[PDB]
Amino acid sequence: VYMSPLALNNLASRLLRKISLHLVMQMVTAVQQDLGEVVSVSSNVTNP
Amino acid sequence: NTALLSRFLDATPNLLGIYEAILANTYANAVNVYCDSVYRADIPIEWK
Amino acid sequence: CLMLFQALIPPSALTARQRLDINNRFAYFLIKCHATQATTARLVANQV
Repeated sequence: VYMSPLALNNLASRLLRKISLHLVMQMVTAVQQDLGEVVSVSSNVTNP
Repeated sequence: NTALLSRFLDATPNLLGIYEAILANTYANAVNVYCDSVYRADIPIEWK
Repeated sequence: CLMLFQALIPPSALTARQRLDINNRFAYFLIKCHATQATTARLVANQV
């Protein structure tokens, strides 16, 4: 496979097609509002 | 300034009124489940 | 007012951040208005 750029590309191209991830996440807005306060209540000047 | 502040200090006892309106509901303030007096510092600040 | 207000509320009612600022704003006030030209200078020299 590693003798030909075409061959390698084809194999890689294929190997990746199969990955299928599915993650579970909290509501963004919720986290950004919570962490939001944590920052505001404790920061002395607009925290970057 | 000295005047206004003088009258101010002379009248602070009027604040007694708040103390009353609060103490008036002694039973209501204590005979219940929600009241507490110990500061659990570990409570997440975003919950407040 | 701020000084009075401090008698109607337990520490728990104010941000541990601000509670600290207040102490500082007070120290500023002391050093600025009630400290000797000689007292100030000593503190500054000792990096207090």
